[PDB]
Amino acid sequence: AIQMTQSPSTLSASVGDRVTITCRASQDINSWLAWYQQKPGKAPKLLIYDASSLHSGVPTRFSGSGSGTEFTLTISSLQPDDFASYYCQQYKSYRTFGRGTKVEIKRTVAAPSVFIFPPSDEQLKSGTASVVCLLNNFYPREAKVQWKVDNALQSGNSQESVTEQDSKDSTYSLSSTLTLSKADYEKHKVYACEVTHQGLSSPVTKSFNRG
Amino acid sequence: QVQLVESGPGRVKPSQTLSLTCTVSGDSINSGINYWNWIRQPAGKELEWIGRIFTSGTTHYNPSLKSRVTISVDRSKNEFSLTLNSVTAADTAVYFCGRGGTDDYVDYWGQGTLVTVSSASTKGPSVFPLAPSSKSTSGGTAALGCLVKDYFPEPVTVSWNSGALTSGVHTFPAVLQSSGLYSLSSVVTVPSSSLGTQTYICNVNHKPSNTKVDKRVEPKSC
Amino acid sequence: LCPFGEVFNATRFASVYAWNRKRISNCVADYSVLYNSASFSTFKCYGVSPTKLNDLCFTNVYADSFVIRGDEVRQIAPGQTGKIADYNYKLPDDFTGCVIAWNSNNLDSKVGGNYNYRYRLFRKSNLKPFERDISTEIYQAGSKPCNGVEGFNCYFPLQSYGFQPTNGVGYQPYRVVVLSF
Ligand SMILES: *[C@@H]1O[C@H](CO)[C@@H](O)[C@H](O)[C@H]1NC(C)=O
Repeated sequence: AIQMTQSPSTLSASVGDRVTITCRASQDINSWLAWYQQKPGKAPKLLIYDASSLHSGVPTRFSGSGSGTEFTLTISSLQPDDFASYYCQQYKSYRTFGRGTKVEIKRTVAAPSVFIFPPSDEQLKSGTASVVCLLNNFYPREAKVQWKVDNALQSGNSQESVTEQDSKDSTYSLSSTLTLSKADYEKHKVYACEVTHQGLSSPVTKSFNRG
Repeated sequence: QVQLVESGPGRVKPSQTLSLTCTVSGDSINSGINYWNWIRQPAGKELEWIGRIFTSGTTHYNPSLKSRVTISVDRSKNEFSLTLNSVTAADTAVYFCGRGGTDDYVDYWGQGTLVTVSSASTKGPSVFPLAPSSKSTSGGTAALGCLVKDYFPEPVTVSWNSGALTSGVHTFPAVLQSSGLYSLSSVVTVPSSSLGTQTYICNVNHKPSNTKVDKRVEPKSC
Repeated sequence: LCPFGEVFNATRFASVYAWNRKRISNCVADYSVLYNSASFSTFKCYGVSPTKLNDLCFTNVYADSFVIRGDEVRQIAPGQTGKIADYNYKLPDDFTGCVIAWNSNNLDSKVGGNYNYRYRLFRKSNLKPFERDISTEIYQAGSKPCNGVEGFNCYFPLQSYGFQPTNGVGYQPYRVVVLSF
């Protein structure tokens, strides 16, 4: 099949900037390309077809160019309504989609507020302990959450979750949950999540002692 | 204009046959030049074209799903449906139907319906408090929340103080644990000086199991 | 300058049953510069000399563009009969213009088959010259009514060219542009 490589993966922009998203086909697709816009939770909306033809009702600030193996979607003056995800679809041989490009709101670097929650006594009665590490209102999205149990680095028993960019302060929040059995939880004393982020000169560590 | 509504069971079991129906209103299914499509989108992934049916019945499929996909048309009811058999866990996605004037793109879309594939049947969630502590307080702002753990299927809806508290609320997207069950946490940042004068109650609602839990989150001094 | 480039260099072409027509007036036409490339695999003028266009002033120029099979290009001429000439696009007997067709197997042919291009297969009567029929009514070839559904003696009037790159030159897509002066 024809594979669409879309670049960049994530894109930080401000209102009024000139956004350029590129789509690359694995083989020649001539001018048979389409561009879609999709906001989180809603259905995609058609923007461009035939690589350069604007879909009816689409604002004129959208423009499509390119042919062969290189295609470009250009937004002249970005607007708040345009912060979404954009996909390119070829239709030279069946219909294949690109992985998409996310246009996020750019803002100044914001350091996260780090919190840590031990497992509740109600959950421990069930035989499971869940330790929650919270990273509040940071930017950019890139952040590392390192779990340490009695100074031993943990990996393989934690899962993360990132919120969509807040439409007001343009920040992200992250929730990392460490899960042990109650028996394994009572085998250790020191539980810590070490947060490394661009807004932090040194990694911040929040921790508690079991008890 | 053309309006497309997806319907079907959102909790199909593995190796069974997934069936979804798209109700077309505003335009006819057996006249004109239209390409009635099925498109699915896994969570956090890109779109995947399933297949199309022309107004004459001729079908065209994505070659990867050609052996498991059959798209038919019920012209009496003016509906067209998709059947996907031998379904595995990788077929869990949001399924859209759409019209296209060409065999190339899709210009009209439906709201999309969520279809989950798992052997684990419906289960209500357990709600545990994320108590605000000294370790859960940074300055004059404290952090508290609720852990919505071990439920199936999606989704749950979490509100705070019956909707009276919205500022600073962060409800995180659920994570599919290795146990086949979903877990979710909802937090909120509040002033520290209110941890004993203001009551904080998260309202967890999981309609797939008819579960409604109101959990009161209180601080923990230790 | 006349927008002959938009007609010939169009990314997408119309189906033969719903053939596009572009009215061309009030411009300077590069008539002799149209046939400067060797891409045209069929260039037949009727009533006018292709060399005498640069010295002729016309009131209107109608550019009819569509896509048909290779073996059906011979039907785009006055007094021709078949399926394209009778049911899709019909030129008059006193036609005054030029028919320009070229092989477009690169664009209008796809690996899985390009089904965007269709032709009218059934019709109760032949078309009058320059008549465009875009109705998708179920054709009743037989006694019982159809009620909008196909079955016995009820068929869909539009068949599609299964355009694949492996087809012979007689079944490959050909982009036609009919200039009428
Ligand atoms: C189509 O574009 C090419 C340049 O890409 C040009 O040489 C040619 O003349 C154009 N077609 C016509 C009919 O002018």
